[PDB]
Amino acid sequence: VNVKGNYVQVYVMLPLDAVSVNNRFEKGDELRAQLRKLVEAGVDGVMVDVWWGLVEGKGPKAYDWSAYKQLFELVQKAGLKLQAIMSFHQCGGNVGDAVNIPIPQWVRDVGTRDPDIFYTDGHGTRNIEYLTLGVDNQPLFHGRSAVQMYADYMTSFRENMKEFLDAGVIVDIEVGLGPAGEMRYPSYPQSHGWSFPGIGEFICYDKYLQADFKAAAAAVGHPEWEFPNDVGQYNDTPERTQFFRDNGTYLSEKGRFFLAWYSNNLIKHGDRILDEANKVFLGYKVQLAIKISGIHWWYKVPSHAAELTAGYYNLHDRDGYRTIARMLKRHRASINFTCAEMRDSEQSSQAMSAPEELVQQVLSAGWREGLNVACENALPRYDPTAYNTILRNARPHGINQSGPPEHKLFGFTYLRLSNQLVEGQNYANFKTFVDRMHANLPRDPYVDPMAPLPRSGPEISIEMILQAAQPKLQPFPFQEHTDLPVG
Ligand SMILES: OC[C@H]1NC[C@H](O)[C@@H](O)[C@@H]1O[C@H]1O[C@H](CO)[C@@H](O)[C@H](O)[C@H]1O
Repeated sequence: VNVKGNYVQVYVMLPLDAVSVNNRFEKGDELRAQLRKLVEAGVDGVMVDVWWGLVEGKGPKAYDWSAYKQLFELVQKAGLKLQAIMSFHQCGGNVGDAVNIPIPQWVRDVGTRDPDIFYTDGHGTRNIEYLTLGVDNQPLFHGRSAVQMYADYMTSFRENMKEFLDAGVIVDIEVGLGPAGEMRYPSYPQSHGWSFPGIGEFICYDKYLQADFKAAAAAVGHPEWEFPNDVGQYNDTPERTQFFRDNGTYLSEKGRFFLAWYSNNLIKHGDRILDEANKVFLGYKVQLAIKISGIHWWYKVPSHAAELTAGYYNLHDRDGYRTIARMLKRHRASINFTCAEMRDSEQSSQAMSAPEELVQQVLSAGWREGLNVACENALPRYDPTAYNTILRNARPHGINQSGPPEHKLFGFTYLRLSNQLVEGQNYANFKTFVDRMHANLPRDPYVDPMAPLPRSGPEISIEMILQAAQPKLQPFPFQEHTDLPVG
């Protein structure tokens, strides 16, 4: 009997403005006090947004790392590990978001003469939270492309934070690839005309993506093809549209081409930025991760409409997450997925929502491609049931008494630290959750050591990535309930 191989690391997300909207570290005493409560609970580490808009706010290459170094020093002195998100996106900007941190003003200024640097919907609405993947390789930003700006930021981060890396404080680099840091399109703009559980919209109308589609359509002998026009609008349901309805045009040749194109572009966006990240962090003992958004609504209907509009080309017979996983493989990148706290019975009937099955599909895809998989909770939860659902997903086959289980999450990150979390009943529930994730063992500061990051393997074509889509395989079997609940 040795249950050590069952331990799952638990990280906690810091507050969104751990660093102030003015790029100052102003909450040091309050955070130290909260971190003491996390250390008392046995937490392995914390996660924090490293906001592009704060650090490179002045101008190109004018990186101001002062506040972040203060924060990282505080985390180190607390004996906690650190997952750093390269947050190339806007924080907040919805009603009524308390914390609002845009991308750098000088980047946005380029959009005054070139508004097509932003993902754009079919109404022409520009989303200012992130730069279109369409401009990844366009030298529009005082001579740099978007990918070059991302690479340069990560390089400056590595150089400035080298002591924290070498000391084993920073153990994970999560590469932001879209809105909210997630590798997706902004298909569900909650403050600009989407409400849950709308199907969302395709956000591929920027002129760069239009030109790319035109070139792609021409290469297969269909210069006449255009984006689907029978797709309805953000707050529709699938049967409101000819495209997404059961037996709809999403199944057609044109529909398939478009959906492959839209989803492949996200895959290529991830691959090219991860290649850069891998070069930056080469030889450091860190995990590189991407975040996949949890689009659980409409998972139960044939079109998987909300997944499709977010950029996940996922159907009953097409595994739209295992393609992503296959692209990650060469980089030795991990999947960070959400919804690990949700039960299907917690969702409204009308949303046709299947978070449990979606989690199961994404985890199984990752594991079949040999990846490390970690999770977050999607929504704030403080109750034993939410923790017991996380536990189930953390060890789907339960505990192995003599050695490592067959499948397990590499890590779990809790959203998010606040004063509410670390007091009263919420805290008692959380501490017990951490014990159970650790298989009732104490915190192991040596757990899950990372080898020096090797260089990405050979680039593989999109055709090679897409061999992972079919045949769609059944997920690995998950226990209905955890064998090590909180109580
Ligand atoms: O962690 C990414 C996102 N996961 C799904 C949740 O429902 C989102 O709230 C979450 O995004 C939020 O937190 C991250 C991490 O701090 C931040 O980068 C996003 O901007 C924020 O919206």
